[PDB]
Formats: sequence, structure tokens, C-alpha cells
Amino acid sequence: ISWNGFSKKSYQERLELLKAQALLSPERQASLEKDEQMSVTVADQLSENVVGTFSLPYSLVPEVLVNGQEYTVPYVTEEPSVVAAASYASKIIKRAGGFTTQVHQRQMIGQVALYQVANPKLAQEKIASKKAELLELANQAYPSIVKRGGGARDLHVEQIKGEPDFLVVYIHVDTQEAMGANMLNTMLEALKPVLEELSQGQSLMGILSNYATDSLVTASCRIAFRYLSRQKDQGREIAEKIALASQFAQADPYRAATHNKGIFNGIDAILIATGNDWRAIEAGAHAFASRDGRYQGLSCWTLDLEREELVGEMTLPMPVATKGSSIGLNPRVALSHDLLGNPSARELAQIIVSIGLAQNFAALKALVST
Amino acid sequence: ISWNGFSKKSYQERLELLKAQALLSPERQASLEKDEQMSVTVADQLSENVVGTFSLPYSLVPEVLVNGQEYTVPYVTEEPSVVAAASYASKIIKRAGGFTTQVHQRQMIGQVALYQVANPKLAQEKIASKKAELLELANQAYPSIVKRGGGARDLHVEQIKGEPDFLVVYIHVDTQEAMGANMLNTMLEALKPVLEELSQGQSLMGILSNYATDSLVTASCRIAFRYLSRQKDQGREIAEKIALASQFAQADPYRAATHNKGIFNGIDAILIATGNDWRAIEAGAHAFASRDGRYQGLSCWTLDLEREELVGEMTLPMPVATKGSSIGLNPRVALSHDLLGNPSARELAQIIVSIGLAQNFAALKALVST
Ligand code: NA
Ligand code: NA
Ligand code: NA
Ligand code: NA
Ligand code: NA
Ligand code: NA
Ligand code: NA
Ligand code: NA
Ligand code: NA
Ligand code: NA
Ligand code: NA
Ligand code: NA
Ligand code: NA
Ligand code: NA
Ligand code: NA
Ligand code: NA
Ligand code: NA
Ligand code: NA
Ligand code: NA
Ligand code: NA
Ligand code: NA
Ligand code: NA
Ligand code: NA
Ligand code: NA
Ligand code: NA
Ligand code: NA
Ligand code: NA
Ligand code: NA
Ligand code: NA
Ligand code: NA
Ligand code: NA
Ligand code: NA
Ligand code: NA
Ligand code: NA
Ligand code: NA
Ligand code: NA
Ligand code: NA
Ligand code: NA
Ligand code: NA
Ligand code: NA
Ligand code: NA
Ligand code: NA
Ligand code: NA
Ligand code: NA
Ligand code: NA
Ligand code: NA
Ligand code: NA
Ligand code: NA
Ligand code: NA
Ligand code: NA
Ligand code: NA
Ligand code: NA
Ligand code: NA
Ligand code: NA
Repeated sequence: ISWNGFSKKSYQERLELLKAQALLSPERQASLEKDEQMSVTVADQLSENVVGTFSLPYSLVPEVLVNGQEYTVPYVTEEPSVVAAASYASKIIKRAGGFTTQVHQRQMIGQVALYQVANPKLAQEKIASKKAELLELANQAYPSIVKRGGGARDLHVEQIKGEPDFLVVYIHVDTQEAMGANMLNTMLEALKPVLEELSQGQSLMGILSNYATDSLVTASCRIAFRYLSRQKDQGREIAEKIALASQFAQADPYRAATHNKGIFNGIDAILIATGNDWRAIEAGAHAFASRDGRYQGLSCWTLDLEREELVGEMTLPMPVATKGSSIGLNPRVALSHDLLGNPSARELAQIIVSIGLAQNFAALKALVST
Repeated sequence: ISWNGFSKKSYQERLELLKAQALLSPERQASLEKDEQMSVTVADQLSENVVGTFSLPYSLVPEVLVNGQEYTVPYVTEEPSVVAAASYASKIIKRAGGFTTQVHQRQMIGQVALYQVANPKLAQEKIASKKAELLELANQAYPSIVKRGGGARDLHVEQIKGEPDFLVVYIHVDTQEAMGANMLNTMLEALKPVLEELSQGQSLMGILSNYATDSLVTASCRIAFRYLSRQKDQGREIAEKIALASQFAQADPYRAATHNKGIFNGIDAILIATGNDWRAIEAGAHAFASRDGRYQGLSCWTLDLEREELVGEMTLPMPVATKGSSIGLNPRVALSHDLLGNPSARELAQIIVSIGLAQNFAALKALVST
């Protein structure tokens, strides 16, 4: 059923159109129609010193085509035009064939930092030769994840120079559908004593890394000039300027911040809708943006002149989750996951990166157009 | 009146204690007591494709001492223990004298990117000699801010090399209590034609920069070892390990992301409470974290061994606002500003950076303790 006029329709009419799309079960549609909120009692369980609740808008971005599957995407944002722009971007890219996306890996990285290591090279050697035993020790400490087919998968050790020197042990862990912060905290605590013994050093801390390079996800889109503007040669102008806009963000940190901000107008909105920790996704992606020695734009837009196409691409660390307290307790979050056809964390991650690149597309097109 | 037991008190008892503190007017206390939310109708004005609203917890972090003034800080977070940790951090630092903070500048930066500039050096020369006229042209285009004592204050031009070369013009603008994105969009549009004429180039875009280096704010705290632990020599151990934790984050991007994530658990929570754009604050701070060539921790913790003190310090771009749509329309946001004694954007910024450093303190202390 057509989605056009959805923006101009009234709140009641939007709800009836959504109902007509038959995306939600009777209970979820009713829940949405009485705008069921998470209660103070439930809020009081999630957080501390709770004295009430706080509301933001809940919107829909329809027609998000990811790998030939269409989604109606939920957004939570307080910013005017963020949703309109994501919706507009999404429709264009759908006409153009939607997004093509891949998950390169899905693992969480945990680290233990050791210091007062007399012989870092010898220590590094011992720990790395004891790798399989150490992985077994982490997996025994958290047997709940091995039974579900995940667990600790790899281990490496780095000498990091400085004031003072640190010997850092990284574990790589399949956490399946979970974020993994508690899991990795427990696994890493089990390893501390043996790591101290083997290194003859003191363990400083054992903690998940929000720099999730074992969970990179890339999205691309391929947009023919005729979808950018029907007027003759105007599509090429627009695409040219978007490519220049992309180059500008590679060149100037002052542009790149803003460029990457716009991407996260979309990303944080759906992360909130899905009960995901946006602080974590923000940190990893913004760290990723500075990996080649300077802070740069997270996406790139280039031209295919023979095919007459605008190409957009983006890789982000996206260790999102489909289970967790907020997902279990906030009834709108459960609704959001149902609305999305209950994607696995992998599929959700591919939708989120796509949303990011859509949001970016509308931002650049608006900025560079007369 | 004492705040202890506030965490363990019931939701009703917390509200009665808050009432006893007399921090809110009768209307605001009543508004909070019936948990007045922003309505769907109001939500529908803020955002697009609105089909409902979305709720998160609303909590209090009491006893935040900033420059000898105590605040009860509002938080909006879905993460267990974030509030408890901020509250715990805040009480310790209050005993220790609270935070000392300063605003170095408060200005917004806008940029126009020019390309196809044949002679960038000549163009740079012309624009810079025409500086005062250009500033006047921006101020005429937005007279609403000059009457309130703000406006365009400075202009500079940079040659940024790459593929291709860009000539970028930056304006620096006092936007008073406002974020300034609309203001700077309008001012920069007024400048485009003349900038093109003077440079003999094409303007790509005119846009606010979320890399807000003209709005840096620093907070510090000075914590005696005896406040970290009453046991003999245990305070020194803890402080030593926090300093090492700080060094770890300077050395390893994998730690720094997580380190900076924790800071923003606090910052984003109060930014939501106050109707502020957290995507913008995230982008600028995370870009700031990579300014010295590598992605590093945003705060530093060092020891004063003679004075027996743990010192924490943090500088962040904090161009927050005290006016704007969300602030005008979401009744809990208005409440949050009233709760805080209606601080100016400058004072709010100093509270937010302090909150960040408090959140960081509890994170590090927990990670490095037995
Ligand atoms: Na309406
Ligand atoms: Na209606
Ligand atoms: Na919390
Ligand atoms: Na509590
Ligand atoms: Na309440
Ligand atoms: Na929304
Ligand atoms: Na995983
Ligand atoms: Na970490
Ligand atoms: Na993460
Ligand atoms: Na990770
Ligand atoms: Na990866
Ligand atoms: Na992934
Ligand atoms: Na591709
Ligand atoms: Na750009
Ligand atoms: Na951002
Ligand atoms: Na953008
Ligand atoms: Na969330
Ligand atoms: Na959420
Ligand atoms: Na990330
Ligand atoms: Na991450
Ligand atoms: Na870019
Ligand atoms: Na993933
Ligand atoms: Na939630
Ligand atoms: Na609901
Ligand atoms: Na699910
Ligand atoms: Na956008
Ligand atoms: Na936009
Ligand atoms: Na309660
Ligand atoms: Na109660
Ligand atoms: Na919006
Ligand atoms: Na609308
Ligand atoms: Na509703
Ligand atoms: Na909260
Ligand atoms: Na300003
Ligand atoms: Na910009
Ligand atoms: Na900003
Ligand atoms: Na700025
Ligand atoms: Na400054
Ligand atoms: Na400032
Ligand atoms: Na100081
Ligand atoms: Na740290
Ligand atoms: Na963050
Ligand atoms: Na932290
Ligand atoms: Na907000
Ligand atoms: Na808000
Ligand atoms: Na910032
Ligand atoms: Na900023
Ligand atoms: Na640090
Ligand atoms: Na400020
Ligand atoms: Na709001
Ligand atoms: Na309220
Ligand atoms: Na105010
Ligand atoms: Na914390
Ligand atoms: Na913590």
C-alpha cells in the first residue's frame, strides 16, 4: 500500500495507514494506538533515583530497502526534519535498488591491561603460547554462551609503549545476540589471576572495548543520476557536488564532525527505538573516523561516470543487540523489534548502517542544492 | 536537607524528599508528580511521521558542586547504574570541594567551502582584507542577534589541500543562548555570492561546524586521598590506579573509546534532560579526542604526591543551548532548566563538563578497585 501523503496525514490517519499495512499484531497495534509508555515502576527498575519518565517523539521511516528486503524503520528524535530527511532519502534509494550491505565480523573485544611487567617480550610469549587454555578458562567462566553456540574465539597480546608501558591482552568473543559487557566483564575477571601469574605483572582493569573493530558493517547504494533530478544534466551536477561534499569531509575535521553528526541523527534515533546503547555506537564510530591519522567523514560518495551513477559507501562498528534490559522492559522497544520483523543483531546492524548512509545522503543533497 | 537513602527510598518517597528540598515551583512539582509527559500533539510538531511517543527514565543526580554552587542534576538514561555512579561520584567530589570550571570562549563556527578557485592565495588575500564588510553583511542578514548583544565577530580563510583543493571561509559568531544552526545557515547564505565573486570560485555549501573549538570548557576536581578510602594508604593505591587508568586511555584507542563512552553516559543523559542535541556534542568531543594525531581519552587524572591529592581535568567543546524547540515544547525539559535554577548556556556547559568528569571518576574507580 502506498506510503505517500503519510507525512501530511494526521496522527490518527497515519495510525490507520500503519494499521492498513498490517505490520503489527493486534496487541502491538493497540499498544501503539493508546501510546502505551514504559511506566514509572518499570523505569524505576532500569535506572536509579527515578522520579519520573521522559518522552520523545516516536516516528516511522518507511521503505528502507536493505538487501532486497523492505523495512518500516522506527525513529526517536527531538530534531525537526531529521525524520523527513531520512524518509526522503530512503524513497530515492529504494527507487535506485536500495542498499547492499554486509557484516564482515560480529565479535566483541575485551581487554585486560597489565603493568609492572619486567620482561614484556617474555610475558607476551608465554601468554600467546597459552592461548587455548586461556580461551577455555573464559568459556568455563561463562558457560551460558557456549551452549548457545558462542564464546571466546581468539586472543592476542600487544606491547603498548608510553608512561608507563602496558601489556594489553585482547579477547575476541562471539556474544551472539547480546551486547556482551557483563559477559566480557566476567570472562576477563576469570583471566586476571593467571594473566598476572604468567606476566609477573599487576592487572589494572578488565573491560569491554567500545572500539568494536570485530563488528564492522558496510552499506552501499548505487543511485542513477535520473533519480536525483529528472531535469537534463541536473542529476550529474547534484551527484558531482555530493562527491565534492564527501571530499570536503575527508579534508577538513570541521566538516567531518558535522558530516558524521548528521549520520548519527539517523543512527541514534533507531538505536533509541531499539533499546540500544547509542553512547557505545557513537564512541566506536567516532574513534573509527580517526583511524587513518586524521578525523574524517565516515562515509564516501563517488561518481561512476560511464554508468552515470552516484555511489555511497560506509563502514561502521555496529555491535548492536536484540536482547537486554531495555529491550525486555520498555514496551515500545519490544514493539520496534516486532515492527522490524524481529531481525537478528546482524540484520539490525545492516539496517542501522543503511539508515546512517540514507541520513547522510539527504544531508549532503540539501546542503549542495540551489 | 540530607539526600542519603534517596536511592533506596521509593518513587513516592523520593518525590516527597524532592518536595522537601523546595527546588521546584508548585506547578513544576505537580507536573512532575503526575509525571506530565510531552503529548503526541506536541511531539507531532517537533518531528515528522509521528505515530506516538517514547519514554525513558528521568532521574536525579544530587549534590553536584560547581564553582561553589550546588545543583540537583536531571538525567535521562536507559542504562543500569549510570545514575548511581554519577550520584556516588558527585558526593565524593563535593566532600572534596566540588568542581572548578571555566568557559574559555563561547562562539559558534560556520564554514563556506569554495572550489574551482584558480588563484587560492590571491582569493584568500582579498577575502581577508574584506573581513569587516563581510562580518557586517552577516550581521545585517540576521539583525535579531545584534540587538541581543551577539553577532558575527571574526572571519578567517584557510587553503585546504586535497582532491581537489578547497578554500574554506570560517565565521565565528556569538549566538548568545541559542545553538545557532539556523542563524549560521542564514548568515552564511548571505555571504555565498560575495565570497564567490571575491574568490572567482563556486560555493559548495555553507554550514555550522559541530567541531566547536570556539566553545571549549574545562572542569577540574582535586580529591584528597582520604576521600577515596578511609583505610591507611588505600586512598593512594586507588589514586595511583586511576592515574594509570588515565594513562592507559592516552595510550590505547581501544581503551579511549570506552573511557570516552563512559563520560558520555553522563553527558548525553543531562543533554536529553535539557533538550539539547547530543549528536552534536558527541561529534565535537569525539573529534576533539583525536586532535593530537591519535584517538585518546578526553580527560586526564594525575597525582599530587606532596598534597596527597588525585587531580582530574577535562576540556570539551560544549556549545549547548537554553532556548530551542525542544526546550520550548517538552514540559519536562522546561522543568529540568527550572530545576537547575535556570542557568545560562555558559553555566549549563560548566555543569555538563563537570558531570562528564564525575561519571568518568566513578567508572575508573570501579574498574581499578579490588
Ligand atoms: Na496530527
Ligand atoms: Na489526529
Ligand atoms: Na542508571
Ligand atoms: Na534508586
Ligand atoms: Na513522576
Ligand atoms: Na521521532
Ligand atoms: Na557477538
Ligand atoms: Na575498554
Ligand atoms: Na560497543
Ligand atoms: Na568490542
Ligand atoms: Na570486523
Ligand atoms: Na557486526
Ligand atoms: Na558496493
Ligand atoms: Na560533507
Ligand atoms: Na554524532
Ligand atoms: Na551528514
Ligand atoms: Na536506548
Ligand atoms: Na532505549
Ligand atoms: Na560503533
Ligand atoms: Na562500538
Ligand atoms: Na566523507
Ligand atoms: Na552486529
Ligand atoms: Na528504553
Ligand atoms: Na508501546
Ligand atoms: Na527480537
Ligand atoms: Na539528514
Ligand atoms: Na538534513
Ligand atoms: Na519505587
Ligand atoms: Na512508590
Ligand atoms: Na524529525
Ligand atoms: Na509529519
Ligand atoms: Na500513538
Ligand atoms: Na535516568
Ligand atoms: Na554563542
Ligand atoms: Na560543517
Ligand atoms: Na555543535
Ligand atoms: Na561551532
Ligand atoms: Na574555545
Ligand atoms: Na562554551
Ligand atoms: Na585546575
Ligand atoms: Na581509562
Ligand atoms: Na560516546
Ligand atoms: Na569513563
Ligand atoms: Na535531546
Ligand atoms: Na530532549
Ligand atoms: Na562537542
Ligand atoms: Na559540538
Ligand atoms: Na585519559
Ligand atoms: Na557554552
Ligand atoms: Na525533547
Ligand atoms: Na513534566
Ligand atoms: Na531557561
Ligand atoms: Na560511570
Ligand atoms: Na560505571
